[PDB]
Amino acid sequence: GAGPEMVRGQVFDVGPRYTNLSYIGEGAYGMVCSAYDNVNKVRVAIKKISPFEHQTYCQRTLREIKILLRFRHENIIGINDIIRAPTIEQMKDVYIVQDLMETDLYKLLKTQHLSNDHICYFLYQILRGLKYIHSANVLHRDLKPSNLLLNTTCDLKICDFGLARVAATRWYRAPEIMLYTKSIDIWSVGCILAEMLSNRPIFPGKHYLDQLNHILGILGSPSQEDLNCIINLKARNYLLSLPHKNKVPWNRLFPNADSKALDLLDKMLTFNPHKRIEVEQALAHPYLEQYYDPSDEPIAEAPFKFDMELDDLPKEKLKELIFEETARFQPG
Ligand SMILES: Fc1cccc(-c2cnoc2-c2c[nH]c3ncc(-c4ccncc4)cc23)c1F
Repeated sequence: GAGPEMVRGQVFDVGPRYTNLSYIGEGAYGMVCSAYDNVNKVRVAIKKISPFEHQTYCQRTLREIKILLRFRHENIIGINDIIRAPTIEQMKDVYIVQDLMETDLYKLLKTQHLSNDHICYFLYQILRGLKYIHSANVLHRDLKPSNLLLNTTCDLKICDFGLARVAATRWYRAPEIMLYTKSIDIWSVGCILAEMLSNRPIFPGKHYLDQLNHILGILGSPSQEDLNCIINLKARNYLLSLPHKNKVPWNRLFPNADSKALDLLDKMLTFNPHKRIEVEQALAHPYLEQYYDPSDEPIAEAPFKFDMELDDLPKEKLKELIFEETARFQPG
């Protein structure tokens, strides 16, 4: 008996099945480690989640588990296993086990220059994965390079469905969020495409006002139609108080980019969410012609829906629902 496993002064109780732990990353209420699975004889990714002190954290944990266990797609991360305590009174943490990928798009863009063919293939896989998510009437709401996992052969998977809802990181947030619909994910994909083209975030604001200023600095001052929606009074009056800003052509920001990539980028980074390109039209765009294949782009059989009103349930009821949902991965 070795006792419970530990990583950087905190318990990571995944043994005896998962051993030889190595720290990967950390979040506000969760740590990610790689581990050796002695059953499948392969290294896996394990996320420790400690959400029971807050109702919102419990909601996100339950939403992610239910969505990922239901979803089955090549470009979406699956859940292989879930570890938690034998009794609800002892359950203070939840460990989700997933495939261990090589890296993420955040790390790849920090150290590698991407060829147009690699940008095209990654964009294709993101939209193919998004086509499946959106067909299930689910919004990811937090697409960004760190949520895009890559294997050695350049295959891509979308992860982190904690903020997903039935129909976030500031730099990839759609202007209407700051001013939610399926179109908010297309914006985020637009921001990721622009980042793949230059290895730099296109709208790197320090705060929400600086974010809007970064967006207007490239798209130009918004029109009357762009602003007239169910917009926040302060945000509207602020945008109206700003001096005129000229639109910066895409070929001026990305002078060495493929003209087809910039035409698609234009349609994804449209201020008005109603005029923004939808996932099926984006896949069919001439930029993705080499990879577009509607015969091999699966969709969800039916739209996703939660049986209960998760927002209204007390954290103690959500703790019970998490215990019940994770019971199928327990022995017996
Ligand atoms: F729910 C889970 C369960 C296990 C891990 C995660 C998670 C959260 N953020 O990335 C991951 C990863 C899942 N599989 C992975 N494989 C590799 C990497 C990784 C990232 C950066 N450098 C190297 C490896 C991350 C993950 C997760 F969301």
